[PDB]
Amino acid sequence: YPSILHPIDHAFNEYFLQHQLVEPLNNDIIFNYIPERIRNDVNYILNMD
Amino acid sequence: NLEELMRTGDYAQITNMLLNNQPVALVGALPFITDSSVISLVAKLDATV
Amino acid sequence: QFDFRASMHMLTSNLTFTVYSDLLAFVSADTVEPINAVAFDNMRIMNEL
Repeated sequence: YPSILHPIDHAFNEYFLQHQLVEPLNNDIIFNYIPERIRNDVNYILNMD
Repeated sequence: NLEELMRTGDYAQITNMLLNNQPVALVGALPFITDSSVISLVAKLDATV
Repeated sequence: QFDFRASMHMLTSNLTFTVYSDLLAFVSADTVEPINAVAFDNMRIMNEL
């Protein structure tokens, strides 16, 4: 989008745009998020539905 | 073995075999429906259960 | 002084995404019956049955 900004305002907004904290999320990331010893425990059945 | 599947609750193998159309035999005391309809057999209802 | 050339920028971002917080909410977690729960050595936790 076009924008009109002072160079300092542009610096701040560009930094915010270029350094966002969000990252892609998939089932693999969620599965790895579970503790490994719980994923290897046969007493717990984990599914990605 | 259906008893082992029910005891452990891990449906990964059976789900993979059912999704991939891999011939298998589910072994264990099961109830069954006795269907005497020829049209039901032609419709292949036994494969839908 | 205000300069249009030095103030006009093209800000770039994504069109849309959804951010999630509870990753474990995406996990369907179940447990075996406690009678059949086993320890690290694959033997039942409690055997005096």
